[PDB]
Amino acid sequence: ELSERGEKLPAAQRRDMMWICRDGDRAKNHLLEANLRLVVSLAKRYTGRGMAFLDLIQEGNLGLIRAVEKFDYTKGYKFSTYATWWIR
DNA sequence: GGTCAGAAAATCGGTTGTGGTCAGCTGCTGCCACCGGTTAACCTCCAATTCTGCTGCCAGCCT
Repeated sequence: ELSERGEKLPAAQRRDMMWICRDGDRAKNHLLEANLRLVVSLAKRYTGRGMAFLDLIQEGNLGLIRAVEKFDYTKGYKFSTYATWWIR
């Protein structure tokens, strides 16, 4: 929203701004790769009726991505209790 | 002890007249079918035989 209409060159400030932008996505990817086992453990109980196993796991992956989008830390709860709703 | 206007038939066709009649939407109004988002104690790794060709493998003369 700033570079849409305004141009500035602080070199160190722009470098650390891009550093924040990169490492936020690094953090998000690390969180998803941490909770993949939760996704698999939830999806292992729906097998045998209708769909395959890995389709269920990838749908749980989409639900986990949405839960990471919707997560809030100010209420102060364990992440798995919030993410189980979106995965299911 | 014969010719000419009128009357009386269907006949082909235009008027017409209204009497419904059916649909063609047209709101419209309620409703109902369908799609999307959301839920905050915790609990984080699966259910037989026959034949031909190919590749992987190990000793072993040769340099």
